[PDB]
Amino acid sequence: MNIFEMLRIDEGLRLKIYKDTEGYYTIGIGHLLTKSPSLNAAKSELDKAIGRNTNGVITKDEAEKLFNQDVDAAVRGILRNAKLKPVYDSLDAVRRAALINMMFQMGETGVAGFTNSLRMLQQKRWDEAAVNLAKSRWYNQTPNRAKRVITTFRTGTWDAYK
Ligand SMILES: [Cl-]
Ligand SMILES: [Cl-]
Repeated sequence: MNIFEMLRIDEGLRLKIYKDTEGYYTIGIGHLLTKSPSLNAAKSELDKAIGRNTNGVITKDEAEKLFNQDVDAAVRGILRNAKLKPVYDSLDAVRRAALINMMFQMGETGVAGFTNSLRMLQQKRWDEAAVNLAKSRWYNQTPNRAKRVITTFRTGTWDAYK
């Protein structure tokens, strides 16, 4: 197991524009297009991303390509952040993947608000962090996924993905 397989499981794969759990236009493997309620705006963003007139539909290869870029950007987003980097650096390889998944799902900003849980993760207080992470809109809104990530932080293994 790895980051890619992990998120592929969490986000699925769709080749046609769709609305995510928050109702935003997305495509591929959790690739957010826009927070705009406009579909045309979504189509436009999609075409811009792909480099062609897609008409709201892409190929598997294209999805994969967005996905690789998005994973890469997430990691970089972490590394570029002064508050995130240190956390990320203190962790083992499995736990890091947990951190990248949250980052992918929620962006720098969302991740930002877990300051307290982050401190705990940094101190290696596993069970406490798991408890703190659970006290969040994030857990209340996407419980099954949240549970998978949380277990991952808690145990340092991939058991929730097996
Ligand atoms: Cl893009
Ligand atoms: Cl969920």
